[PDB]
Amino acid sequence: IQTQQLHAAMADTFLEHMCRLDIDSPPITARNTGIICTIGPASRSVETLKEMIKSGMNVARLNFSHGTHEYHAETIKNVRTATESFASDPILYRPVAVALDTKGPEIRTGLAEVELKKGATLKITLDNAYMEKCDENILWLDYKNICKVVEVGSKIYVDDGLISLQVKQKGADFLVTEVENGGSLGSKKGVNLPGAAVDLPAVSEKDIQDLKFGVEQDVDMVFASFIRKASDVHEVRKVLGEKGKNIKIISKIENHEGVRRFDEILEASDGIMVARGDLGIEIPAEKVFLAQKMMIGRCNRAGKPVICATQMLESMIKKPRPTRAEGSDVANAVLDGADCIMLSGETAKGDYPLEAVRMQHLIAREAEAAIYHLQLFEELRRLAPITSDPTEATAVGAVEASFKCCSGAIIVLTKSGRSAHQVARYRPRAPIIAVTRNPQTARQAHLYRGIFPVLCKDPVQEAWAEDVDLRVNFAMNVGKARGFFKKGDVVIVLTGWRPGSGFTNTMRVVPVP
Amino acid sequence: QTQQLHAAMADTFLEHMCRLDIDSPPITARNTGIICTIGPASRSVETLKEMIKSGMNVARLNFSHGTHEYHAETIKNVRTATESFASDPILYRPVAVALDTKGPEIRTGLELKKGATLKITLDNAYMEKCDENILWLDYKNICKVVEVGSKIYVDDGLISLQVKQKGADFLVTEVENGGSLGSKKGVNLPGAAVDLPEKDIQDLKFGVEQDVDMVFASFIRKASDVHEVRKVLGEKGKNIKIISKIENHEGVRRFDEILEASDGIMVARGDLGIEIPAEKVFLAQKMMIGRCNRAGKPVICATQMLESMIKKPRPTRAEGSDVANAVLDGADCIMLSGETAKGDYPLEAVRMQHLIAREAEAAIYHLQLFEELRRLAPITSDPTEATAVGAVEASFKCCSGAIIVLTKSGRSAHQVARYRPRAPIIAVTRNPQTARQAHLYRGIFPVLCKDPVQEAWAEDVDLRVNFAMNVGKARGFFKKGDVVIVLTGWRPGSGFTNTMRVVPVP
Amino acid sequence: IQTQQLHAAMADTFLEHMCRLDIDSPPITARNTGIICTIGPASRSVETLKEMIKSGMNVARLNFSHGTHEYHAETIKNVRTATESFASDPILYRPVAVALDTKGPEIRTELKKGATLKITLDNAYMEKCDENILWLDYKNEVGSKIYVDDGLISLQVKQKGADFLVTEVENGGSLGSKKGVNLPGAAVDLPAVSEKDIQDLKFGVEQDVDMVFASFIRKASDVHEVRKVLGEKGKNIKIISKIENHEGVRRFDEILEASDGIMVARGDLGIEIPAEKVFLAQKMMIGRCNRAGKPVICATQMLESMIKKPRPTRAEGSDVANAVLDGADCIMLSGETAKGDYPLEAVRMQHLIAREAEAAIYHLQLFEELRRLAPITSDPTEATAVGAVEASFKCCSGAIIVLTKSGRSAHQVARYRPRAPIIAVTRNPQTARQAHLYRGIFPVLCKDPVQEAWAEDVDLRVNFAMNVGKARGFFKKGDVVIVLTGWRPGSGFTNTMRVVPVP
Amino acid sequence: IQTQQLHAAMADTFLEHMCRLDIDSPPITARNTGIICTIGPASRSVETLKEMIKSGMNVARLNFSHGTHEYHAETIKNVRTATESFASDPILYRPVAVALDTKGPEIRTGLTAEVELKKGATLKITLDNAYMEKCDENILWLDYKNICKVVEVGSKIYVDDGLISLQVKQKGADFLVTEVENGGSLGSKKGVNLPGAAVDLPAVSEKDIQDLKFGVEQDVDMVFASFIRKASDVHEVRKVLGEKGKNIKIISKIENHEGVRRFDEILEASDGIMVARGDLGIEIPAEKVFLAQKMMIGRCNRAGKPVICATQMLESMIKKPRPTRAEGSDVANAVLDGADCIMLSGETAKGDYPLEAVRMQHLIAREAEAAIYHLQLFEELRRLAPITSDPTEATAVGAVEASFKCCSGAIIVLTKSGRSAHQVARYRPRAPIIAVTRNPQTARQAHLYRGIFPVLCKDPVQEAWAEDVDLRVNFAMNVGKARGFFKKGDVVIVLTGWRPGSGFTNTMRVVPVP
Repeated sequence: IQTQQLHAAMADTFLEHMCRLDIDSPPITARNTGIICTIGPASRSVETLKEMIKSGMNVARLNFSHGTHEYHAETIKNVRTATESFASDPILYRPVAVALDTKGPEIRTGLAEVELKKGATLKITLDNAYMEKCDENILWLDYKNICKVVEVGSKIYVDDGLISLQVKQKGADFLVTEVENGGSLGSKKGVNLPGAAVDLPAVSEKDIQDLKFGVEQDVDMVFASFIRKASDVHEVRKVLGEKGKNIKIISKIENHEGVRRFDEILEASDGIMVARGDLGIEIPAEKVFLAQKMMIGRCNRAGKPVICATQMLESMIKKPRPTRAEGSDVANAVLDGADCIMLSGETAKGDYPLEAVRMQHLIAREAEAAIYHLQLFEELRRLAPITSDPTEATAVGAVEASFKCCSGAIIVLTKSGRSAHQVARYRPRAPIIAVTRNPQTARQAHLYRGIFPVLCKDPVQEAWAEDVDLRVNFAMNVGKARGFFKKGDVVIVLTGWRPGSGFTNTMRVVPVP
Repeated sequence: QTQQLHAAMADTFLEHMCRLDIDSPPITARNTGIICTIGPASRSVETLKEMIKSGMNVARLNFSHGTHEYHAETIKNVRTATESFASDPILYRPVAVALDTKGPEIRTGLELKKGATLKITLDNAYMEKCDENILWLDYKNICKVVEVGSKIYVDDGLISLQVKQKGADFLVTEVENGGSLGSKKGVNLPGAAVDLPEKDIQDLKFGVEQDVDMVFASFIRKASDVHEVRKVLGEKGKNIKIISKIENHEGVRRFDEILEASDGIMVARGDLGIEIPAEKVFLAQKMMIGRCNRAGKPVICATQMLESMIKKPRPTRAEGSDVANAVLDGADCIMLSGETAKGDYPLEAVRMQHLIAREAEAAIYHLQLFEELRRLAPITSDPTEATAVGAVEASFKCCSGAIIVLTKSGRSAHQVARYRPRAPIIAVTRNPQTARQAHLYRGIFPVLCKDPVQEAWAEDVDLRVNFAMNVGKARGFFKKGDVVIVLTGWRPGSGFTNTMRVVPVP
Repeated sequence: IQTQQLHAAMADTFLEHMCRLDIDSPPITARNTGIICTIGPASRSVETLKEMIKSGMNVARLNFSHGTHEYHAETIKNVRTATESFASDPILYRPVAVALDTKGPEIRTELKKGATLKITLDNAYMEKCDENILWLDYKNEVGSKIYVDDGLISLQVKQKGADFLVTEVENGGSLGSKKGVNLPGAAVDLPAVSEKDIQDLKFGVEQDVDMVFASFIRKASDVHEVRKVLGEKGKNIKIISKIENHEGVRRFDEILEASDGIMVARGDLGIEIPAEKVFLAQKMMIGRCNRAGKPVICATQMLESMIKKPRPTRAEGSDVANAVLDGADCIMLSGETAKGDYPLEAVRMQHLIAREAEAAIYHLQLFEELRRLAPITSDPTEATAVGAVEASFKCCSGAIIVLTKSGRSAHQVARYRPRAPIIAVTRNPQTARQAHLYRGIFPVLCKDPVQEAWAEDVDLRVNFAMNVGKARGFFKKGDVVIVLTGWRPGSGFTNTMRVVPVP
Repeated sequence: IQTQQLHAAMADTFLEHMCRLDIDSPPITARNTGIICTIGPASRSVETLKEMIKSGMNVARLNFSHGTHEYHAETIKNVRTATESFASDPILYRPVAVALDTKGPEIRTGLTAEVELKKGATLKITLDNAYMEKCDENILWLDYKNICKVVEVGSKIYVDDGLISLQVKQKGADFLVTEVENGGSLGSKKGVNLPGAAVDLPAVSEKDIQDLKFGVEQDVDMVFASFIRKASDVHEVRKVLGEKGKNIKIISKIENHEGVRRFDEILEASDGIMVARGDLGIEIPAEKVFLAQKMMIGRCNRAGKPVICATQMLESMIKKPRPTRAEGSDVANAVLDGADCIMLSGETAKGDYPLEAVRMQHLIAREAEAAIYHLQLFEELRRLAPITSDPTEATAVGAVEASFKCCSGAIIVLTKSGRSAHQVARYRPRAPIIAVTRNPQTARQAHLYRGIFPVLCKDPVQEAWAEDVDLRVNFAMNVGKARGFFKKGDVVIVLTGWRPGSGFTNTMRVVPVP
């Protein structure tokens, strides 16, 4: 009788590992995969926000594809008010990050009781007087090259690609179309074209204002939409500038060009997010799993943070319990190597936002136990490149020792998070407690898998040896109070020699006070 | 750059994943069986006719919404639609018939609130008088099997009631999750070993007269249920294949004997989801697929794969993921209970399953799977077992278009299917039940040669190998210059499949 | 699981496989490694040779470094007369092949440390060689070194120059005339095939030599010269290149593609390269040869003590086993058979060590490694063979029975290194002799008249293979064996795999 | 990247690793495989011994098979003298161990010089002392009185170290009648091997008790026990050594089929194992001796205990100045097999070329340690390892992993009893383990384990342990610089503790050599 799927863990074959997965092997307390929850009408309440942190929300995503600067700021203040509430106890405190999502290049319909019928004609008018008053046969789109670059025999998608069309005319400002799949047209719904790469700006003027607002707001990360090359990301960084240099950029991949130029995009970006709801419209849907598994895998081999994002638990927008396809996907995502798992409408405009976060908390914890670490660690090391970096050797050594003694933690003193980040790329079962005094680092650290960031508001003792131990004691107390580990249990502590970032070379396997 | 062959040769699984291309086009053949559930949405032959082109290989019939005389019109429709293509034996596609029992079930009497207290009684009159004041059940042994602190679930698990007080025929329970209360709702008791073990005998005995290929058993908890179900099928139903559905904690606990007794296992996720903590369902599915895979016994993943396709023409991305992951996990067949029983968009759903599955089959890391499968496979003196493992080894060496197998009971083809070959397994038989039952096994492409028995066995055998060669070329599995594997016998009859021949396609 | 190290085979790690090796897990009666025994004064005896074949000899190597054609021809007459001695029953008849080892570009000639050494290129002293009188075949840098008599006696040559260089001996050794002198410093640029070698190779063709052992091969250019000189009358003669220098190790990839097989000629290689690095050069060449599927021979000092000693040293036993473990197709006996006092005992030891080692191979890793490295192929024959080898493991085959005309089909099974004996049935006598070069292939000569019906002729050779396996002790009735065949007679058509019960 | 067989290391297959081996990839200066050299007339001199230590001797074996207690004491004195001639610089001093190889029990046939055994002849190896001085083809004689008790009908008997074989076809009481199986020339005082046997004779003979007790009185560091067949024999060797010899290490020699099939119990009861091949090849089939060595070296590598390869490795070198090709192969494959220590016997004791041969053991072993496939070996040791709560065991595996990641020039460990270093050695790194001790016995005993380079800090203690830890780590850095092991700007793994005593050993530091 045992825990953490340990019988499977020591299975010599992956097939045997699955045969030994036990629904009667209760999981460890700590959850490694990060939960990102989009905030909006359902969750913007500090009452909901306080309870979302309680239910395991680690990051708050703001979608500028919708809304205004005033709306989001009210939410960002509201999220920050909720987080400071649990700060009376620093040990029980959880830092919560704020992320910004760009509208990006989008084609949107004009301003609902019109249903498009199969066998009907629709003309995509480009007279801009239908922007507020759009008829069924007269449709205005916020794009100028649809008719120009989409010719007869093409197809168009509106409202999450739920209303399909077929093109029978090409020209200037007009498009005669058939409705292949019909339905109730909605106001200002997204237009998607599978057969073209939009010519619209990857970073528009609204995007420049939206990114600028975040630098004024102290956002820890940003989610760049419709990124098709590294050129797109660099434009985003220059807009963030010197005051946002430390703001992490996560590029959202939702297009064929990005999937092709993905390797260039990853080296450029600070992380990747698989935007499935958009990526599925552009490429055939039955090919999307390959893209998620391809990107999560490449991101893991480069130690760059990857997020799984859309329609994970969608039924929960209207339902209190999730479908089995949904439950399987959230776990398969953690099983695939996703650092963070996200919720969109489920949390933003949902009947059950808290219920969704809790499900993502449970299914994730169970999957982390199910991972074949022995194979995974073998491959990440086998595919690791030999370096003379001290921190890199110490980090791989700490994870190997965590596996050997079955540690209840890996404790890292990190000022920029980079030390703890390298331990995470090696994918330990041991929970990583990054002890930091840089608060933004504590929030941005949530992007990586396994890192439970802890903020030491305790002052500098003026003796590095005393100050370092003071911090190590803070981590020991947190893992005990949260029940991650117990006194007398072994832990790994990573530290350096000189004060300052980049001096990490010290590995300590120690029992807990 | 086809069939994810880049990922296929990767030395590590992580590298293999990195090499997954949205632009690596798959092969024409789909190996994972698609089991449709048939009902009010598609009893019609016109719709059933389109499905066979769409990809459906098995038409399931649900007893839970049926009478013993209700489904016969669908059975004729499936058969007549299937028999339409019989003119070309090469293009003909066999279709199996599956009977799913109503099984041990519980149902409410014929509006609800949250955070409340509700009592449940056995005033049998509440059967025609369902009430907000109290709910009623067809289960009389709830008091015997229920425990205080147990949770009672209603409306497919949306509603939860924790037990507080009992009584003589009543239990006082607290509502944690409220909702809309209707009538005859199924009740899943996750803290119970159901007392119900005659009506069920009738259902299985009637199954034999309908010439059904397989039986899916609802609510199996031990081998004794499986050991009993076969007897109900009888000598008349000696070949009817049983898939023992697991939708309870006990079935998961003693799974091996249930599998050993049965000819297949079904992962019944929707009921299993209520019966077990739902976060732990995938742990159960992956355990079942792996063990069923290791025992060479067919497995099916079933509930909620593309649920949104019932009311929408578009599958959710997570729905797309679950279908693909099941095939990657190793599931032989996939199911659409809701999308086809009362569903508004069935024709596309088949193709979506047909398309996701076809994409995932190439994404499978065959190198690790075959080596682990072979190493775990025991040492055998069975001549067929060696001939099978080799044809799979040969197929990997030549990236085969297909493996052509001559079988009478299907056992020869099923053995190659155990070794999970990428190549389609074209299985040639003159027994139609054999071809219908072969859909249970992943990869086998069942073909029925209706050609007359040639007096010369050697000529007769070549005719089936040529018929199958002909079927693949027409279907698009192989072409001139492709390489195929051919499995035959040395003598007529079953149990002599000792011949593998590697034939350059001309 | 108590036999053939079957408990070690089921190991998931090489280390546990080593931990599971048992001195009580006995082997099959089949030996998979070719035994090449150099013929000469102690082996030419017909009675001695007829005992060597029974003991386990498969190939007879003639050294043309020494000897006259007349002597060698009497040895081939004797070897052949001694091979057909077992021909009374074709079922028990073991084909024996004859090899020609070329003299090659060689430089040949009471000493004390620092003693006088004044070299003479005066050919009048070809008859006369003394303590300071000598001659070297070569007629073509300061601070370099020279080695003589197998590099056992060494010289430091500070004084080198226009013609002869006089330098102090770096050691001392017992000496005999006509001895090896080697120069690690320079690429030879010397004829791999001399005029003598051309005369010897032609004698081989007239003598029907199955394999030729090419000497001092440094480049593919050298391998082609031997091939073309053998000619169309000798196109089907196998050419094995012997690597005894650094250029060959450097240019091995180029030589291997040209050569049908390779010999790791260790003795000259140890003088040429630092000797401690010789094992690396062997595990290198044997491994690439297995990856290429071409025959490899480990050749020198494997049981050197047995020239004077009835039993081998522990290191000698380990080297033979380690060669077979490394993946070597053939093991070589040199003086142990040619001028030894125990020719028969050595062959008996080599057969025994080889048998135990083949049982001690970790096939699970080797087969998986061979396939993964091996390319995907259109050839149905290669596809049939990988299937037949996996089939042999699952069914623990008594043997793999393959009908071949040229050996190609049987060679194709051997590259995958199966545990079961390969019984290759051919009506071609040279192919049967040349099939020894490949691991696992037990050549058998069908002496039965070609049947008018092909189906019968196929099943005659298939039945003959069954009869040989039962008599040799390889398999018994009740055993299941793998049989490879083709859809038609002739070369290039092997695509049939039948798992039939032994009759 | 073109050195230390680094290309062949990167292969994802063992066959690729073999295919990628390069004779143009020079090895590291470091040799991790211990060299055990038998000391006899050829090397017993202090001058020869200093030359042996320079050439690579790490351990000196004294054979109680022959020689007087006084003779061996003089060689132990000379060995100690030669070793201490290098105490002039502590950095350049190499610690040298003293090994005692027991004679154990031996059975001999002794008496006109030679005779020949016709196949199937009548031979009586009887216990009558009437034929004690007159051995013949018809009658031979054996010393051990109860051989007749320890052998029974059908028992095989071997003579002259394996040359002649016999079967006890007729039973005899205080008598034995055998039929010759294989023939040859018979001499006198020849040794007898009992292949399938029921031996009851003590592995520790009364003389052996004398030699072991003499050794405890001599400050020997290891004992190579002979003819061990069971753990009782290992336990008896321990009981003789006592609490004064508790620190003395027992290396149980396996030279019988009973040792091979009872190896697991002997290894558990032992500090180490030596594969005594020559004696074993006589008893069991010679062709099966490799199966013995590979199983024992691995089960030993699995156990974290020291294993030794011993007989006829460079035998030709006793007479000739260069080894045979087979002989170089045997030494190499023993390091590739995973052996901690390689040995020289007659080659270093009575042979003409003692220093030629000790140099060849160093050169071949260095080439092989580079030719090891560490990615596979570490992964197997990690998979087969038993999960522990011991932080030192974890730190050792973590340091070995980090050493692989940084391609360090050394793993530095401070240890009093030696275990801390022994554990990094168990995980088999490519990097040299420079082990720092202040205990002279620990430094000497450490040579038994692959990778451990013992350094004896003679430098005095400092008031703070932290400063004393800093000094001992600074000592290793200096030895590595002098030896050529590393250079400033190279990365080295340093292993220490948090407080005193060396049991905890939990602090791994990755530091550049300064």
